Formats: sequence, structure tokens, C-alpha cells
Amino acid sequence: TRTRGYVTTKDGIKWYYEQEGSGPDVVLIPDGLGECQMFDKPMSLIASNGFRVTTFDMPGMSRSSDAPPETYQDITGRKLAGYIITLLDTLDIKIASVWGCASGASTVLALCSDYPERVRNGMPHEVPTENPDILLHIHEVDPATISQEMAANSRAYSGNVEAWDALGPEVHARLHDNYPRWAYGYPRTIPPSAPVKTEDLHKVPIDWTVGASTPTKLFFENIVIAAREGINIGTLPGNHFPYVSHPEEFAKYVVETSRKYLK
Amino acid sequence: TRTRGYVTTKDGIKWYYEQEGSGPDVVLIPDGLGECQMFDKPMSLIASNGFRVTTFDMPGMSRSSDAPPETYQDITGRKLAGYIITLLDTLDIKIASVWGCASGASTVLALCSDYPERVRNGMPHEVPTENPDILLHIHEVDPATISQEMAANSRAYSGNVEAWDALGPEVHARLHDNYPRWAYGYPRTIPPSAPVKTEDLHKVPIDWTVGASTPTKLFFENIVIAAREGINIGTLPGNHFPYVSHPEEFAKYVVETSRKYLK
Ligand SMILES: C[C@H]1CCCC(=O)CCC/C=C/c2cc(O)cc(O)c2C(=O)O1
Ligand SMILES: C[C@H]1CCCC(=O)CCC/C=C/c2cc(O)cc(O)c2C(=O)O1
Repeated sequence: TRTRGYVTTKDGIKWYYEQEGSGPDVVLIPDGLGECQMFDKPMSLIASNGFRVTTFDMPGMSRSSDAPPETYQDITGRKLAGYIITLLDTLDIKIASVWGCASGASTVLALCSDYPERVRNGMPHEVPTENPDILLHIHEVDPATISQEMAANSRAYSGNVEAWDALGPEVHARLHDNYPRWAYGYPRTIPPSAPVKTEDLHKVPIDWTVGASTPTKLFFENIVIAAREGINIGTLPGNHFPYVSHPEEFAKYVVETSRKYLK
Repeated sequence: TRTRGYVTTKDGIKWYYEQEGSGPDVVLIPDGLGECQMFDKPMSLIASNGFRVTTFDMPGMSRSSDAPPETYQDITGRKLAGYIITLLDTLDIKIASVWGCASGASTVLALCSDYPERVRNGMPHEVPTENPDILLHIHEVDPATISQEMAANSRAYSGNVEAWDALGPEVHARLHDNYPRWAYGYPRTIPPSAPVKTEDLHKVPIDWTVGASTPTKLFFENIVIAAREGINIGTLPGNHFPYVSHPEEFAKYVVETSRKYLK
């Protein structure tokens, strides 16, 4: 029993969102591809443990594509956080345990830094601080090329190609269109704006993760930052999409981690 | 010119060792396989930069096989350090910049902890603190099976299969015999004895590394420990054998790092 619906916020974004369960709030912010169907399985699992779980397609992406161009251009964690806060307000969510990978992780940190009152606890996964070589010129090519290149890269970082493929043609068709939009608005601006400064990290509890199979160099700096700052740091099975590759393990982490901070 | 030969120390180890160059000492400790031909290329490079480089096959391994059984059983970093110290004494090496991967890294740390007076600076790479699942039962199967599995594992962790293969038939034939001996004496005892406590890490300069391409989880703890302790930590290209996969880059690292500490 999950709500699937739409809401147009004051910033003009026509959001597609989902919600399941009752209890303390948990918010699942997608990665840069902004496709919330990736959370379908773990959403129910988390919800079944006594939480109200909310997810949504990101601005300009997938079902939330009816949004103003600025909401998906020159993107930063802080920009996204603003939009999300507006969304939470309309959804009547006061405080939540928040998860997010990549740009979603950047968003989580922005939320913890600038909107601590709304965050129980934050769960960032693979915060981009330095892009790998595959993305260096992605914004410079045409859409068709972007979709071809990015569909491959994503599959390669999937952590489980079988599960990835298993998302289905509808999802993959949505992703096809998301790729160029993500490329033009995310990779150049997300990393330099990473909210990983000292003052961004200590207002609320944070449990940070990197993929177990992810090549060490990719998110190496996340590890060092966390360790030096005294922030809980660890790994999760898979790579960049633990929610897709390892839904069960992912759900257990969210539940167990969020549960620690409940009163 | 490169010198190659044997020396029998007072602990009964008939060591196979090589040296090249003149200047401050650099010691290259092998990984668990104990095969020093792996350093051949970088050794020349390092030596050409004004250092006297020394390397050797490890006790019981390859050409250093004529050694007491005790020297290749229940191995720990401290145990290896003792043997190395005896060797350095015989070779009249008073102080050196020391490199080591895996069990070699454990040895480096042991040297930094217990024999700081002989270490100018330590360069540990991928210190085992927790074995991956592939090693869980390695000590329990037939020698042929060990050799087969470890040959595969090693190639998989090589960071460059072509360069790995290109070590040559002589080297691989030696490795084949080393695998079972390594299995019985190293993986069970090396990790628990890792000299990674606070008390082991501050006596002499340390520059710690992990492979860029190595799956994050494998040596994740190395990074956290180093960061927590205020020790220089970074990556090197490749995986578990940077000296084989990326000899130029490896040589550069050793030279630059060691040069920081000369006076
Ligand atoms: C698209 C997704 C998987 C895309 C597959 C892929 O190329 C993974 C590279 C790891 C970096 C991702 C990333 C980098 C940025 O600068 C900005 C981002 O929004 C992302 C990001 O969202 O990762
Ligand atoms: C044999 C070498 C290349 C062996 C290739 C391999 O399986 C790499 C797994 C990473 C672990 C290495 C390791 C673990 C130990 O407990 C003791 C060790 O001596 C090693 C070690 O020396 O790694």
C-alpha cells in the first residue's frame, strides 16, 4: 500500500513522489539519475520495519520531468536541498532520517549542514569530490552519445548487472532520457560544491558509506575526510547503487542506522 | 651494476638477495609470495636516482628456500622484522627507507615500531588486517589446489595481467611452489598481528598506500587507521603489486617519498 502521486511545489517543479508506511520518517534521495523506481524493493522492506518512507524522482528527471530548467542546471547539493526542503514542507514531513548516493549524498550533507532541524540523521553514500576520467567530457557531447556512454557507465557501476537490467525497459527508457540532462547539469558543478567542510559535518549524526567493490581511488577522499572528522564511516556491499544491487542489505542498513537515533 | 647472490645469516637462512646503486639505502621487501624478481624493473629506476637498493626472496620462498622451517611458519610482521634486521646487520645497512606490501607492509610497521633506529621512513602498502573470503580456507586444501587458486587470485589482484604474465616462466614456476608454503604460514597469523596500534605508528615517518583499483573494502581499514593517526595516506596505481603493474610510477613514489627525509 504505497501512495504514488504528484505535487507541484512553489518553485514550479511538478514532482512525482511515493510514500509507504507509518512511523518515523525516512527519505530516500536518489542518485544523479533521479529515478526513484530504483528504491521500489527496499522501500517496502524499510517501511515494514515501522517507518514512513518517502521517495521521489528528482527535478527534471523521469516522472518529475515537468520542472523549470534551472532546477536541473548548475546543480549543487545545496540547490537540491532547497528543493527537497520545499517538498518536505508540502508533504508534511518535519524531520527525517535521510539517505542519498552521489549527488543525493551531496544533498544529504547540505541538509545536515544548512537544515539540521529537519534531519534526524544523515546517510551519505559516495559523495562526489573528484570525478573519474570517464566523466571529464560527458557534457561536451550530444544526447545520443551521452545516453550510450552513460548507460554503459551506469551499468558498469551497478554492482550487479543482472539486477540493473532487471529494473526493466520502462525504467531504462526513463533513464535514457535522463542521461543527457544529468550530464549537462550535474558533473561540472556537483563536486566543487561538495559540503564536506568541517562546519558542514557536525550538526547532526552522520553515518557515511562507500561501496565495498568500488575502486578505492574513486571515493578515497570521503574516507579520509570522515576519519579525520570523527564521522562514522564504512562500506556497503556493491558499488554505486546498493539499493539496486543489494536491496536487502541496503534496507537493513537504513533501518539499523536510523533506529539508533530514535528516541 | 646489479649484484645477485646468496648470504647465510646466523639464523640459518640462506638468503637470495640483490643490490644496485650507491647512496642512501632503500629496502624493498616483497609481499607474501616472497619473490624479489618482481622488483627488477623498479629497482633499476630507483637505483639510478642515487640510492643503494636492496631486495631479496623471503625466507623459505623462491631462491631463499634453504631456510629453517621455523622461518616460514606462524609468520607475523614482527617475526619477519627480526629476520630482516639480522640480514641488514650482515649487509651493513644501518638505516633505510623501507617498502613493503601485504606481509611486507606488516614487516615495515614492525620495523617502525620495534626497530625505529633502522628506519629512515616506512612505506607500507596494503597491510592485511582482515582477510577477504577467498583466503578463508586456503590453508585447508591440497597443494595443487592452493597453487591453482592462489595463482588465479594473484593474477586477479595484479593490477595488470600482461605485466603479471610477463614476469616470466621462471618466476611463475617459483611462485607455484611458494603458494602452499605461503598458505600454511601467512594468512592465519599475519592479520591478527598487524602492528597498527597507536604505539606502533609514531616513531618514524610513515607514508602509507593502497591500490587505486583495489576494491575499497579490502584495505578500507588501512585508510581509516592512517587518517585517524595523522599519517600520510594515498593511493598508487594498480592494485596489490604496483611494482609489477606500474614500475615507473612505483619507482617515482619510492624516490620522491624517500627524498623528503634525507638531510
Ligand atoms: C549518475 C550516478 C551514476 C553514473 C555512473 C557513473 O559514471 C558513476 C561515476 C561516479 C560518480 C558520479 C557522479 C558524479 C558527479 O560529479 C555528479 C553526480 O551526480 C554523480 C552521480 O549522481 O552518480
Ligand atoms: C601473497 C600476497 C599476494 C596474494 C593475492 C591475494 O589473494 C590478495 C588478497 C589480499 C591479501 C593478502 C595477504 C593476506 C594475508 O593474511 C597475509 C599475506 O601475506 C597476504 C599477502 O602477502 O598478499
